[PDB]
Formats: sequence, C-alpha cells, structure tokens
Amino acid sequence: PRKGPAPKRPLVNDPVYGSQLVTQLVNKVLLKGKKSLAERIVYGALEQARDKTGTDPVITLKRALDNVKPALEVRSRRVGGATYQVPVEVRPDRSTTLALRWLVGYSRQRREKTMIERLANEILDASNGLGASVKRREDTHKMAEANRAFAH
Amino acid sequence: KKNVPHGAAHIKSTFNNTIVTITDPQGNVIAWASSGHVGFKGSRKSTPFAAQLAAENAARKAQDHGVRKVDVFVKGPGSGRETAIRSLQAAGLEVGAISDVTPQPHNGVRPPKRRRV
RNA sequence: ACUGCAGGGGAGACUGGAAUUCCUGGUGUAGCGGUGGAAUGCGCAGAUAUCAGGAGGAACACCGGUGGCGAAGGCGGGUCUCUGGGCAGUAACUGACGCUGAGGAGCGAAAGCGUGGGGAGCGAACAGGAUUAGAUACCCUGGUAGUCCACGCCGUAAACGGUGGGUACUAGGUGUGGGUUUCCUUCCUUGGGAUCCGUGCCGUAGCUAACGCAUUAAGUACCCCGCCUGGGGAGUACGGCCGCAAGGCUAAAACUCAAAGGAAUUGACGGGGGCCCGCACAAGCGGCGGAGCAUGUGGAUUAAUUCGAUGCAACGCGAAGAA
Ligand SMILES: [Mg+2]
Ligand SMILES: [Mg+2]
Ligand SMILES: [Mg+2]
Ligand SMILES: [Mg+2]
Ligand SMILES: [Mg+2]
Ligand SMILES: [Mg+2]
Ligand SMILES: [Mg+2]
Ligand SMILES: [Mg+2]
Ligand SMILES: [Mg+2]
Ligand SMILES: [Mg+2]
Ligand SMILES: [Mg+2]
Ligand SMILES: [Mg+2]
Ligand SMILES: [Mg+2]
Ligand SMILES: [Mg+2]
Ligand SMILES: [Mg+2]
Ligand SMILES: [Mg+2]
Ligand SMILES: [Mg+2]
Ligand SMILES: [Mg+2]
Ligand SMILES: [Mg+2]
Ligand SMILES: [Mg+2]
Ligand SMILES: [Mg+2]
Ligand SMILES: [Mg+2]
Ligand SMILES: [Mg+2]
Ligand SMILES: [Mg+2]
Ligand SMILES: [Mg+2]
Ligand SMILES: [Mg+2]
Ligand SMILES: [Mg+2]
Ligand SMILES: [Mg+2]
Ligand SMILES: [Mg+2]
Ligand SMILES: [Mg+2]
Repeated sequence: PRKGPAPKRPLVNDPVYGSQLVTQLVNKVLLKGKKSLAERIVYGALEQARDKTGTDPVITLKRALDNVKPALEVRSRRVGGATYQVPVEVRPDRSTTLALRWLVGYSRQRREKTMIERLANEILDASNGLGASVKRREDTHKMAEANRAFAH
Repeated sequence: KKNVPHGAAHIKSTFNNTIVTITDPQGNVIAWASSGHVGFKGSRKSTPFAAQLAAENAARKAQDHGVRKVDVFVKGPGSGRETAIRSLQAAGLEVGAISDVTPQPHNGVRPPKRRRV
C-alpha cells in the first residue's frame, strides 16, 4: 500500500521435517482449509520421491528449488503509444514463491491419477532440471532477456 | 588483410540511430558497424544498448582488421555517446583523447518548422 | 553658432568564416532516414558514414543585454565612400521667427502583383504514408509558387504603451546609458556629491468601477487635431476615388433583440502545477458471464398476471412465508 510495507506472517517448523520449506509447500497446496489433507499429499509425494531416489526428500527439494530458481521477471509498463516489457531483478523470497507456485500449478494439471504421485514426479523432474517448472523458468528467462534494451 | 596500428573512430549518435565507424588517421573507413547493422530495427536503434553493442561490433571488426588504438570523434545529441565510449574502451581498444566535433552553424541554413504534435 | 560625445540611423560598393545541400574521387558494405509506433522514401546498379577538392544560394553564432539607435515600420559578419538625426558644454548670434494642424503630401512589418535574374535550406498548394468511424489536419516522406536580388505596384497588421502632439507644476527609493561639473582627489574610487538628456522597477499624494497609473501619469491645467453615442445586420450594400489584379478608402438602410460588454468574488470544471489517500492500481486467492435449478425484472399472452420501485444508491427490493 501507500503507507509503507506490511510485515509477512511467520511460519512454524514441521516436527517431521524441521524446515520452513515443507510448511511453505503445504501452505501453497492448501485449498478449502484442509491443512491436514495438504500435509498428507505432500508427505505421500515426499515418501514416493524418497522411495524412488534414496536421498533425503528435503535435499531433493532443495536441489529442485535451486534448479528452478529464476533470476529476472518481465513486468510490463506502458508509456506512450505502445506497451513493452521491462526486465527487472527478483528478490530471493519472491523468486522462491514464484517457483513454488509454478511447480504446484504444473503438478495440478499433469496426466496422472492422484496428487501424491503427481507431486512426487513434479519434484523429481524439478530436481533433475527437466520438468514443466524448469521449462517455464527457461521461457521466462529468455523472453525477459529478449527485452534487455528497455531496462529503465 | 591490412594493418593499421593507429586510426580514428567516429561515433554519430542521433535520436534515431548510432553509427560507429573506424578509419585510419587519413579517414579511410576500415569498419562501420552500426546499431542497424547489429540485430535491431525501428526505434530501438537509438537505445543505449543498441549503441553499445554496435560499438562492440565495430571494436571486434577493428581488432580483426589489425587496429590497436584509435582516437574518438563524437557528434550528435544522442544518448549512446558515453555507453559507446565505455564499450570501445573495455572491448579491447584504447580511446585516448575524447573530442566533440559536432557541427556548429554560425546562423546559416534555416531549420525546419517546429513540431505541432 | 562653436567645441566635444554615443550609436545594429540609412544607402552604395568590395570582401570573410561556420554550417546545410550538391558534384568528383578515395575508404567501405547492407543498411539509412523517420516516429509514441510505423510506413511511404533512399541504397544495394554501391547508400548512411569518413576523407580531400570544388560549385552554389541564404543567414551572420560568440559579442548579445533588462543595452543602443530611429517619427513609426525597423536596425549588428568585416572594410571603405556618401549622408541623416540626437545629446552635452559656451552663450557666441537673431529676436516670438512658437504649438497644433481640416484637407493634402511623404514614409510605412509580413503576405501578394508586374518585368528580368537567382534558388542552398525552408516551405502554402499538391502527392504518398500514418492516426482515426471519417482525417480534405495535427505526425512522417517529398515537393511548386514564395522566401533572395534589381526597378516598380499594393498601403494593409494585436502597425500595442490597446494610452495623439506641446508646455508648467506635483514626495521619495533603487538599476542602466551619454555627457558635464567642483568637492571628498587619491578616500584609485574611477567610487560618492551636483546638473542635463533618456531608459526599467518599486513606491507619496491624487485619479479610477476595479485592475491599475503614479515625474516616462491614466494627477493637477491650458492650446490644437482625431474619434463614440446599445448589440447584430456591417466596416457590408449602392454611389464615388485609387489599383494590372487582389483589393484599399469614404460609407448606409430596412429588419431583428433587450441585451451585448468591462473589472472583481464565490463555486465548479481541466487530458494545468504541488502533495496525500482508497482491493483503487499492482502480487495472488476464490467467482460470474458457458449448462441445469430457485427468485426478482423487461417484453408477450390472458381474467388479473393488483401495485410501486429503474444506474452505481431498483432487480432473494417493498414481500421476516401468495391454497
Ligand atoms: Mg540595393
Ligand atoms: Mg544543387
Ligand atoms: Mg563515395
Ligand atoms: Mg559523403
Ligand atoms: Mg540683439
Ligand atoms: Mg506639426
Ligand atoms: Mg491632414
Ligand atoms: Mg515581402
Ligand atoms: Mg516577384
Ligand atoms: Mg520570376
Ligand atoms: Mg496524399
Ligand atoms: Mg511537412
Ligand atoms: Mg522538406
Ligand atoms: Mg500567383
Ligand atoms: Mg508607395
Ligand atoms: Mg511593431
Ligand atoms: Mg486626450
Ligand atoms: Mg501629453
Ligand atoms: Mg506630455
Ligand atoms: Mg534614473
Ligand atoms: Mg509601480
Ligand atoms: Mg480610464
Ligand atoms: Mg469596403
Ligand atoms: Mg462599389
Ligand atoms: Mg470561480
Ligand atoms: Mg492487481
Ligand atoms: Mg461462472
Ligand atoms: Mg455463463
Ligand atoms: Mg413488475
Ligand atoms: Mg438480499
């Protein structure tokens, strides 16, 4: 708003996985107030990923988010008779939020049966750097880099 | 297939383009790479990014043809002057003295009518 | 009259530099130009760019200003020739020879007209592109007369200080320009003081409807000339004078209406300036508009579909219960 910033609400660390990250994904996939259901889906996906790989699910998630972390956005502006996109830098928190939203959205509309295996496959693809979120990040990066001339 | 260790650099920075040509001290052009010569078209040719990349193209062509140092003559009320200068400096070329050679008519030819946009 | 002073006052002749364009040649390759975005356009048959040389017309950066000059319009690249006016000083000379001026005469921005020349750049008309519903415009690409010179014509401008010419008087304060004058005369200061001619601003009285004027009056008086009697019709008609023409000057009436107008105040508005704010913008979350059902509305039908409500702020409203 016009009257300065608004502090962001804090989060708690999950007893099962002591990191704010897992709570962040639960919050992002939470819909209709079913926090327990979101936790169940994320735990099933993480257990599936651990079953398929062997390494720690939080480490796989960290690899995935580091791979899908973007650098610049393409926020647009209009001055006169035309509108053009302006590539600007992104803060780490905003980049993490955008990548998590992209991952969740692409896992929601995948061609599988349940979100356990859907999110397991999505996080594994993001960890290996070949998934839908990675493709979206590459597209955003290149289409923003194509507008480097208008960098005011 | 020439060798001109010393030469001259001319930058013409206007409101619609930016031309960077590199000549020998006698003024014979060796390279002339421009904002339009590099990938650009429309009004983007007058952008500082376009001017600086055209300077990069001109500098690399001069390096290929065998030029190590050039003096710079600039003219025109363009915004790519300093960016082109910096690119020519830190793209493998030395600029030395910087001089402005913008023509100054002593009240000669009548200018066109003012814009009524 | 004599001695000094400043000046883009004016006319003629010669001449200089910058810049644009064009021509020729060299270097050189794929773009150049243009806009808010583009396209028309130019180049690839060698363009833009760079260098050197040449041709040509126009206008004279810096000085340059709030300044100077001129009756007004207007006036600065330089040099020379001819010429106008003004200011200061002495009071040298004449002795009211002064002021205004109906008609009349001359001068008079730009645009335009005639004759010959010239034409770099700009640029009405015109053409293409672009915007838009349309775009006979604003923007872009071009481009003719014209802008320039010589001699004539035209005599019109918001030709304005929106203030006719001349004179006398009516506190001051503060800049600038041209002189002169003693003193402080070295306090070097070219400052201050006195006077004359101007040019700005602020300010006393006075005037004014107010805004404002205020020694450069719109104050206090005199002399002369010009002009007005509500707004349109109309600065138009007819007649007349001038003009190659365009048109200029003198200049009405019928009819129509009861206002047209000048200052200042409040409010409102603005695609005016400054600030701030709102799920208002922005980041996201969940919906409508697509399908079926319920309710209200419009229209149609009928015996009524009793009636009111109609933007946001009416539409599951009045109606928190129609067999
Ligand atoms: Mg003459
Ligand atoms: Mg020519
Ligand atoms: Mg050539
Ligand atoms: Mg050339
Ligand atoms: Mg006598
Ligand atoms: Mg007289
Ligand atoms: Mg008379
Ligand atoms: Mg004329
Ligand atoms: Mg003529
Ligand atoms: Mg002629
Ligand atoms: Mg046309
Ligand atoms: Mg034009
Ligand atoms: Mg033109
Ligand atoms: Mg004609
Ligand atoms: Mg005459
Ligand atoms: Mg005048
Ligand atoms: Mg009078
Ligand atoms: Mg008088
Ligand atoms: Mg008087
Ligand atoms: Mg004075
Ligand atoms: Mg005053
Ligand atoms: Mg009066
Ligand atoms: Mg008449
Ligand atoms: Mg007549
Ligand atoms: Mg008002
Ligand atoms: Mg938003
Ligand atoms: Mg819906
Ligand atoms: Mg619908
Ligand atoms: Mg009803
Ligand atoms: Mg309701």
